[PDB]
Amino acid sequence: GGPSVFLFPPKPKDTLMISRTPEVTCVVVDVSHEDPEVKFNWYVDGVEVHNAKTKPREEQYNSTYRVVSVLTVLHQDWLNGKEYKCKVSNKALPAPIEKTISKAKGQPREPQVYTLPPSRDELTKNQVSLTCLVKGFYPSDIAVEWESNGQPENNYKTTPPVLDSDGSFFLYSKLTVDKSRWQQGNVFSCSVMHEALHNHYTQKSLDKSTGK
Amino acid sequence: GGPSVFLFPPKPKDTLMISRTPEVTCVVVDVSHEDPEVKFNWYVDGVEVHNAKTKPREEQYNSTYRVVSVLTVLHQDWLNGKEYKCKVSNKALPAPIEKTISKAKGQPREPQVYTLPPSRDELTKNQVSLTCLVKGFYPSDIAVEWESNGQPENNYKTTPPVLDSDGSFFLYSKLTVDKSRWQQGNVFSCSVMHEALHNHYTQKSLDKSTGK
Amino acid sequence: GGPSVFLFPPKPKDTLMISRTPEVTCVVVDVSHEDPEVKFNWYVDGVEVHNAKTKPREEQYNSTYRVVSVLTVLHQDWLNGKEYKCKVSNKALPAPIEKTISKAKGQPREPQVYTLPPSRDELTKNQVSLTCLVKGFYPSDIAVEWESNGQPENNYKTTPPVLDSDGSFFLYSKLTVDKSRWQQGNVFSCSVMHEALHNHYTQKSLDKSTGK
Repeated sequence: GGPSVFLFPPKPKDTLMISRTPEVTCVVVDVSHEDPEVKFNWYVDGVEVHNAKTKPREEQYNSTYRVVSVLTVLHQDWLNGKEYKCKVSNKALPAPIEKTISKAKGQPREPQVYTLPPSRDELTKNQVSLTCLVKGFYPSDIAVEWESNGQPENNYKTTPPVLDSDGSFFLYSKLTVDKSRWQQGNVFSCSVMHEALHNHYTQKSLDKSTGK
Repeated sequence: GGPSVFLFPPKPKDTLMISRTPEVTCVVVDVSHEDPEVKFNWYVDGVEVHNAKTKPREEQYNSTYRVVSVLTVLHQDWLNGKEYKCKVSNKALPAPIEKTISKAKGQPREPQVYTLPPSRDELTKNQVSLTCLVKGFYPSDIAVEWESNGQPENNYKTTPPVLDSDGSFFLYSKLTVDKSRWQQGNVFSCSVMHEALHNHYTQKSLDKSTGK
Repeated sequence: GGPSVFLFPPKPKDTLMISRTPEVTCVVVDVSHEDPEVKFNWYVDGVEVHNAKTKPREEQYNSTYRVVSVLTVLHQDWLNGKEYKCKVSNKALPAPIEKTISKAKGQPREPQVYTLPPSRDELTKNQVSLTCLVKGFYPSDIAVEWESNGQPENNYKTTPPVLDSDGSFFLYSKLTVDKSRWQQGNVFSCSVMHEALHNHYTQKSLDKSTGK
């Protein structure tokens, strides 16, 4: 009944790491009640692809459906930039809607990662802010995390990728740790994951000796 | 006639990296010439599917044919220790044989990675050697590499994993660089890939000011 | 059925240290239990030596015997590159099996021994690891041992000799000692025994002595 499709690219984390599988999603919006199940066929460069299960007729509080179709997309295909259309092949609908999705085209650029210690004014406050400047990467598909002593840190917020003057992107990651951990020799490292990096991974540490 | 059978596990780098596809190898020597094709049907728990990447046979300089069968092993599937579609069952051989292969079982341990600067006795030499001690990992499947800035450094040799006194393993990676690069302040990082590490990856840097 | 013969080379310490005895040992396995006839013709440079030590054979689970023959030779004979053929004559195998045992020929390279202190990240743990890098020796037959005050520090593991890029071999020795012993001011030395060294022996000390 004249639906709307929302595209969803895979997470760069899931794309660039092996422990989490990547998925590509085409969320349908406001489909008719006479067709509660929407048949979804994944057209990988026009080639029909099997499996790729879908969420079975999930319904909002309003009289509408939020049918979600996912596909276990391999990492190498998304790295090489395979276009996925998600053609709607429902039984009784109007003309099909094609919405291709793929990796961001263009020459990949290796990000330059810089760890910035907190300002001296931040040492007045209880919690200091640790800054990871990731700049120079052209594809915005990046994953920036933090870790200390080999274990992940979850008290971080990362800005969205901001387009630079060079045509590349930059962002910042702010890890908020309390002053007690920072004033002792605790090593905090931001680990970014980008397709243009060597081994799709790099790490920059920050352990209060940066700038000494 | 049943030939001799040899099994090769997938490389630890390819298992924990996006850009490399893991593959099991079942190179079999002295295969009979009169029956070239070998059956390659072996599920994890029997025979259920037909997914196998058939490869052409390799011929030795005399009359000892060899068959090579490799298949693309999923990264998540190998980390749990499953069997794959690689068996040896010749048409001439009446009794097929099943050579099992799986990832080593046991509790994984996270390796502790230490970068050691060259000894002061090595500063007289033209080339200094940087050592990456990786110790405390129970699965010996690990890939240790070196890099400077962002580009990899290929002038490294890595020892095989050595069983420690506590049941875990350790090894070393010796990166041989020129003494001029060491005194110039270049930063070299050894990057190891183990399944028990966070993000299956860690990176320890090394420069002339490490530890004074 | 068919007898399989494995030659055992002398231990690298026992052939380079006087307190021990070289063990040119021949172990023939999978010989028939119904054949109590063996020969001990040790063709040392084409000359049979009567100093071979015959022992009662070892019985396996199946009907087979494991005859072990140990021949003791002087240290200077093995280091001069002599052949130690052992003629194994028995009624099970009509062809006598000769095992060519000799020192690995080639120009000997003197190993360069470097002691590396524990990394500053290692000092957090209660047990630090002390490293002896032995590199640049061509004959892989080497012996590395640790000591502190003239007494053997037996809590060490040594990697196998890894072939270097220039044709020589290298390895590492890791001595695990308590953090209290390291920071007290104790001196530890790795003792390396190689045939290309002066007096077939060298050692490098390692103590808590920060440079400059």
